[PDB]
Amino acid sequence: LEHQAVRIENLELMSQHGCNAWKVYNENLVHMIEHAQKELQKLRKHIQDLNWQRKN
Amino acid sequence: MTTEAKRAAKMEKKMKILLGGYQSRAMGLMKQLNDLWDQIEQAHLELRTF
Amino acid sequence: MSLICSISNEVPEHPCVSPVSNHVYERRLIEKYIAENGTDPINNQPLSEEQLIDIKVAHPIRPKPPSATSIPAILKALQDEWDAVMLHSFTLRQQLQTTRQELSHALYQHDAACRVIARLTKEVTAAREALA
Amino acid sequence: EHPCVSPVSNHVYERRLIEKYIAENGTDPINNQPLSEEQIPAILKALQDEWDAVMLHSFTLRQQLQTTRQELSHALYQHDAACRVIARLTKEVTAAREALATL
Amino acid sequence: MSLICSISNEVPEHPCVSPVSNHVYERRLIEKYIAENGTDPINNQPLSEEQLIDIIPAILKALQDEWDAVMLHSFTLRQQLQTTRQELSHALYQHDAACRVIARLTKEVTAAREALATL
Amino acid sequence: EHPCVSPVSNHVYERRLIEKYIAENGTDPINNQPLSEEQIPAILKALQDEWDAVMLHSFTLRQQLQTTRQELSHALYQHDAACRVIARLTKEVTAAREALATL
Repeated sequence: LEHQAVRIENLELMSQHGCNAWKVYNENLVHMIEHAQKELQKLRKHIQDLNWQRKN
Repeated sequence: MTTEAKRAAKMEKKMKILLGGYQSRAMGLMKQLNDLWDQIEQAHLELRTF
Repeated sequence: MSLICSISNEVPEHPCVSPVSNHVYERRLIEKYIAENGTDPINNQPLSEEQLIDIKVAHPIRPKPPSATSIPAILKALQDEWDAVMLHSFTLRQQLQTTRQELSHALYQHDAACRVIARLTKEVTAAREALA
Repeated sequence: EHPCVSPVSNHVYERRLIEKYIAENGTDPINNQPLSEEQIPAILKALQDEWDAVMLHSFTLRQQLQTTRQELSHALYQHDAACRVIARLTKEVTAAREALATL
Repeated sequence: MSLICSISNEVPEHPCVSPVSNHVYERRLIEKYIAENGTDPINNQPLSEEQLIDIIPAILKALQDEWDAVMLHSFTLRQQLQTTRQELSHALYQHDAACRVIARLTKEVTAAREALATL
Repeated sequence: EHPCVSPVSNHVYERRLIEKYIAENGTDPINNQPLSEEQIPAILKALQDEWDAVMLHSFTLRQQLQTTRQELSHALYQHDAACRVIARLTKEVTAAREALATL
């Protein structure tokens, strides 16, 4: 019963704040992807710059 | 407890609809993130060779 | 950066920087490493817990998801994640064991290639001597 | 971009900005100490916090229970006395009635 | 030596001592307590964190049972708190009734004394 | 006998021993700054430390794999570079034998 009490207590917070927190967290994943894509685009450019050094 | 269990299920399933949209985005983001880390890893591997 | 520890490849709970490599680390892990090894982990240079620089940035870290979770369900989900981690770590064992075989077979063929190159170099030189 | 942390404010900085501030001020932007120019787990934490909140709850309940129980404890010994007064008064009212019954 | 944290009433992993009460607290709990309360739990005097001077499945089944063991105590502490409140509400109820019966009888004693004074 | 904590050294001392040192000195026994006489989670921590050991070992495997996978891929590209060398040499031999046929 107390497990249900603690559970129902959690659901109260999760309904209001969890909606916003999901949106904030999903943004944070995008920010990880944006940083990763920037590093990828840095890296892919650098590899192709190296290839132009190789080719020349 | 059985009244609370029915309450807890109904409250969650309302919420599981609402948060489930954000959940579906999270699965897409995480799947992409591992793929992009594989792309970063493979490129940095390949750069070492070149 | 939204930090990741260099040991775990994952976001630290108690973060610290080694000045000996500028990498980010989860402090209780690398302090355990320091005690067991006495070095920086990334480049094997010497390190101490004293040299570690603390971080106090708060955590945005988020449940995954909260809607499933309860104390019995957390322990159920934690066990599954525990099994997934042990599967992951044993996969690394398997992967490392696999990379042993493929590297070794590759190395033989490249070594044997040198012996061919050597023979062909002789062949070419004899053919040039013939041209003379 | 660049990996650097102030070891006295324990805060995360981008090397362009912190070196700019240190060059002018000689000091940290977050506590103004000196700094030199060169210088599963989510589940376990949550479950720890589950334990944590219940212990704080447990103390609060202990505090509230004991507060009420102290006041209650005094009343119990007095409760038996309360019945005695009414018993005594029932005898006294009887005695007064019998004096009135006499005449 | 072994210690007990004064919030948990259980052995601290990482203990800190409030000089405002001379007694031992488990740091993560008390700082979180201070975050809402700002006060010493023992006596409600004001307190701040800096003052606090610092000092497989069978395992999870065992952990689960001990987790359940806390919850056994949790219902018990809630129910005893309700029971002591239910006792207190009743005990005041009977005390207030006892006052009203004795007021009724004091009125009886007053009337009877006046009636005997009439004689 | 009676645990008391020194705010300077953050250590827990036995009352009889720490009082004697204060009585003569008035100072901390470790480092002599001013001091006076008046001044389940274990299960989780154990499980945490088991998780700790898993990570550190797994990282060691990560570190050694990435080194060897580089070395593998390098050796593969070396092998592939050799193929280009043999490709050059095959044509060069063929042209030189053709040249000798011209006399």
